[PDB]
Amino acid sequence: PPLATTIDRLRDYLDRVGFQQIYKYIVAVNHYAVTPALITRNTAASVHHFFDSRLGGRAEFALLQCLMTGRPAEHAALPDKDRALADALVTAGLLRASPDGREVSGADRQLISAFGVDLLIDRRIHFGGEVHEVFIGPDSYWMLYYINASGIARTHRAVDLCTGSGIAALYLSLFTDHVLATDIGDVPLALVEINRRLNRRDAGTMEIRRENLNDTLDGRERFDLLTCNPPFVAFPPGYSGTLYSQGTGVDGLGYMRDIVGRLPEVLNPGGSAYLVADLCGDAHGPHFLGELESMVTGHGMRIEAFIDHVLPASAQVGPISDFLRHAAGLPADTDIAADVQAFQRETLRADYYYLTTIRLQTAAQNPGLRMLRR
Ligand SMILES: Nc1ncnc2c1ncn2[C@@H]1O[C@H](CSCC[C@H](N)C(=O)O)[C@@H](O)[C@H]1O
Ligand SMILES: [Ca+2]
Ligand code: NA
Ligand code: NA
Repeated sequence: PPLATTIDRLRDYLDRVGFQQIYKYIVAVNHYAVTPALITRNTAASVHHFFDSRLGGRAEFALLQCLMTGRPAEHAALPDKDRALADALVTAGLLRASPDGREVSGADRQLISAFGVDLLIDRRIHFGGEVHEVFIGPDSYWMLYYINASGIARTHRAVDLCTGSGIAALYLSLFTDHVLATDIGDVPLALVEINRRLNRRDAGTMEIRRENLNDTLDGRERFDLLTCNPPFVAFPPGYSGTLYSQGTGVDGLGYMRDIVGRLPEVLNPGGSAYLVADLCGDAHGPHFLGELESMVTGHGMRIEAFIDHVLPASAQVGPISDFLRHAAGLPADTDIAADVQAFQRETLRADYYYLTTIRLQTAAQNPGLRMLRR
C-alpha cells in the first residue's frame, strides 16, 4: 500500500512537469521509437547541459533528472512537494540518498518514455558496470512498431508473454481493456507491477500473472492479439546466461517454436501474433523462416517477417563473449570467443544474424510467407 501511494505521487509529479513531453523533445521524433538506449552513460552529460542551459536549471526538473540519468539533487533545493516524494522514493529503493542525507540521486531504475507510456527500466543496461536484471532493447520497440493499433477493439483479448518491464503489455493497454502480462522472474514481475500503476492501470484492465510461457500456451484462454519477445539467444554448451537472455533448444529458438506451434489453438480465428528474435541464418535469410512453411500449409496462416538489422556472425562473437564473461563473473583468460565461433559454425550454421519481427495471422484470406529485407 505505501508503494502504491508512492507510485501515484510519482505519476502526479511526472504529469506536473510534463515528463513525457520533455523526454520526447530531448530524443526527438526520429529517435523516440528506434531504441530505448538514447539516454545512456554516453549521452547523460549532454542531457544535463540541456536541462542546465535550455531549461535554465529550474528546480522543478531536479527530481526528474534523478530519475532520468541519476544526477544528484540537493535535498534542500527540491521544491517542497517534490521533497516529500523524493523521500518516499528513497524509502522504496527507487532513488538513493547520499550518506549524509543532503542529496538524492539515482538507484537502479531509469525513467524513460516509450510508445506513449512512462516506464521505469533497469538503469544498469545503459549506465554503470553491473549486469542488469530486467531486459529492454531495440528489439522490444520494433516488435511493437509493426502492430496496427487502429485494428484493436476495446473488447479484444490480448496477451504479452514474457513481459519484462511491461512495455508491450502497457502499449496494448492503450487500445484494449483486456491485457494479460506474464513472466516468471521476481525482478521483472515487481517492475511491471510498478509500471502498471505508473500508467494508471490496475487489475481491472491488465492482469499480471506469474506463469511459465508453455503453461499459458497450453491453457484454454483464447486471444485476439499476442506479443512475445522471449529469451532467444543461443549460448555454447556449458555456459550459463540469464533468465531474460538464454533461449531453449539446441539453437536458442525453442520458445519461438513453442509459441508458433500453439498459435492455431490459442489465437481466435483471424487473430494476430507479433514475435521478435535475432535469428541465425545464411546469406539468403534466417533459418527459422523455413520452419514456418509448415504453418502456412498446415494452418492457412499469413506470416510476415520484417528484417530490420543484419550482422555477420563474426560481429556478434565479442558481444556474446562479453555478456557471458560478465554474467558469470568469469576471468579474462578463458577463450570464450573460440567456443562461440565454433558453436555458431557447427550448431547454429550462423553466417549472419537477422533481427526479425514476425507477424502471424490465423485463418488468413491471403495465406503465405512474406520476408521483407532491404
Ligand atoms: N519460461 C518463461 N516463461 C515466462 N517468462 C519467461 C520465461 N523465461 C524467461 N522469461 C522472461 O522473459 C523475458 C524476456 S525479455 C523481454 C521483455 C519485454 N517483453 C521486452 O520486449 O522488452 C524476461 O523478462 C524473462 O524473465
Ligand atoms: Ca538529443
Ligand atoms: Na553525470
Ligand atoms: Na528476447
